[PDB]
Amino acid sequence: VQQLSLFGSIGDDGYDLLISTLTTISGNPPLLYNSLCTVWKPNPSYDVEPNRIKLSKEVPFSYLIDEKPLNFRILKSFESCSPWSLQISDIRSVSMQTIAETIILSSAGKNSSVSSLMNGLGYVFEFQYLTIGVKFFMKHGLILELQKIWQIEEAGNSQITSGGFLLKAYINVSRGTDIDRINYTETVLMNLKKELQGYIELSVPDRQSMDSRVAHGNILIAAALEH
Amino acid sequence: GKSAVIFVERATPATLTELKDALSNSILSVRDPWSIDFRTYRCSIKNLSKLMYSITFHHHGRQTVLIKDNSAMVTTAAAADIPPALVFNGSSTGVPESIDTILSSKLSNIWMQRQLIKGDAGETLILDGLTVRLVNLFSSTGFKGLLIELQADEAGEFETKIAGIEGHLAEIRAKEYKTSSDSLGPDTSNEICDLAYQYVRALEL
Repeated sequence: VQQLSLFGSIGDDGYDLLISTLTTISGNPPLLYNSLCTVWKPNPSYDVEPNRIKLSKEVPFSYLIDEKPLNFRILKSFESCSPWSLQISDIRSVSMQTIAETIILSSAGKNSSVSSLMNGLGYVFEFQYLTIGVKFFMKHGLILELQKIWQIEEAGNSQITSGGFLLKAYINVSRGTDIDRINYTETVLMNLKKELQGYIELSVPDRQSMDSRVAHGNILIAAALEH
Repeated sequence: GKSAVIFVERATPATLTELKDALSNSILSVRDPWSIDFRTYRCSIKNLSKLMYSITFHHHGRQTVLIKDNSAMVTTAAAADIPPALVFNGSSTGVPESIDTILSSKLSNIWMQRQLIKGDAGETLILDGLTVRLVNLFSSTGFKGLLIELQADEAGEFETKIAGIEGHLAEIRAKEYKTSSDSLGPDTSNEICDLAYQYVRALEL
């Protein structure tokens, strides 16, 4: 698929406001969701001349919340393998990215852990992060994700977005869609950008940010680290 | 153990029809045509098995199992197989493609497809307590043999179901064939993985 997107952030203080505003613009409620992602790269020891592989899934919320009721406000208080989405992405007033995806449903055998399966393909673990947020469905396939992100590291977790939330606005279109449709799609994003001016600055991450080691070729992480 | 694959090398395209005929009096029902793809991939990395097998089953959509070093990974690009939760949370775009398309376009620096053998217009016969699928296997150089896939409802009746088929094989003069009812890992929980593994073993890929 082809993904067009924009990113921006706000401090914790404007969260309720942005939430209310997005509810008004879309006419819909904020839907809570989370995703755990692991990034993998070709084993450097094998020297192959970089298509990173990203594995992603949802985790039940009870694994991230402790212990009354669950909603958008919760964000303020901050052996077969399982199924995983497997993605490989590659690269203009908006961000444009091509995404190749397949779904992993299960595994079996001696080395069935998702980690062994990746080593089997010649890849090694590189980075891991967790996102928790709310999303809004808007017109024309437009999707908004207001989230906080955590890098899960061997020596402890760290909220990359501490102090605020990262906002991602995107639209997925068919690969090979007309130049006119791509243009139209970009148009919807610019319209959301204007409509949200004063509330939040929507833009595409630079290249210095896009290339920093800390981002691991990941646009979302790059955007979160930018501001 | 509820399944097995039998590959008949000493055969002609007609052995399939001869087997179906010998079985016909027991046919309760006949289902839809299906097909299957057997891909062999060779790893380019300079040592450190460099072969990986990819079985794509076409049954009301496609599923592909990857088999390497006695391990299997089940994947799909079929709409009905995508967990709805994965799409809602954005883990998936909801628009997947085949792991083979992925392998050949994004990992061709590591894995190279070297062989693709196919079975098209396979047939599916429903017998009492037994599903039997038949398909003629073809390679670049033509017909390669008959493939028989058996799936029993009850594992306890399986040996009986396989012997029955083997009996019908002797009556149509299919004298030499290889049978595989092997399990990937003697933990046997994943049927599609054992089935795919059985195709690999039966075909000696």
